[PDB]
Parts: sequence; structure tokens; C-alpha cells
Amino acid sequence: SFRVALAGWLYNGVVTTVIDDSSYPKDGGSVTSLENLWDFFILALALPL
Amino acid sequence: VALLSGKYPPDLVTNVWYADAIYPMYADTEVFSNLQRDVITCEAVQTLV
Amino acid sequence: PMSTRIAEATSAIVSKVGLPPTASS
Repeated sequence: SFRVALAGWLYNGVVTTVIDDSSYPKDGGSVTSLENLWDFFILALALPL
Repeated sequence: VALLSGKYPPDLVTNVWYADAIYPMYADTEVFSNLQRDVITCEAVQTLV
Repeated sequence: PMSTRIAEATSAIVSKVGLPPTASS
């Protein structure tokens, strides 16, 4: 996935690379759950690429 | 008995619970079929009169 | 041998998370 994201920078107008739906926190999420917070942290560092 | 006895799961967040419980209910076209049936009923009564 | 027999029996007798409850599970 990392190398595919790197290769997708050359074809902006043809193909769009987005984060998969499953990666986002489940059913909304709450700051209440540790598992959820980590999902958010993982998503936050991978979104900018 | 219902008034005097009632409890929630040990942990609970209403947002996540309802976002999980309501989603399966919103995949159906029964209400739309009902609207079509209502239109047919009104057309039929006007035609009859 | 007796060592693995004891370990298997202990695992069988003994062995049977942070997330909000859901109607699914």
C-alpha cells in the first residue's frame, strides 16, 4: 500500500488514492475507547500521503 | 416490574449503540411502496366517483 | 508425556477488551 500510494502521485488526474472505509473507527467511535483512539492515531499519520 | 427493574450494559455510549442498531433498519423500500399504494388508492377513488 | 498432558489439561480447564457494547455482538 505504501509503494502504491507513492506511485499514485504520478497519476492524480487518472486515479485517486483514498484510505479504505474499514480503516476508520467503527460505528462512529468514542474518545472513550482505547482501541478507537489508536485507530484515529493510525489514520491521522497515513491520511496526508 | 419494568419500572422497578432496568439496567444498561456495564459500559455504554448511546451514539455508537444507536449507530450500530439503526443501520440494518434503513435498507428497504416498504415505505416507498406504501406511498405508491396511497397514490393508487386516491386515483382509484377519484375514478370510481 | 506427563508434562504435555498436564499442560493440555490445565489449558483446557482454564482457557475459555476495550470496546463499547453493540447490538450485533
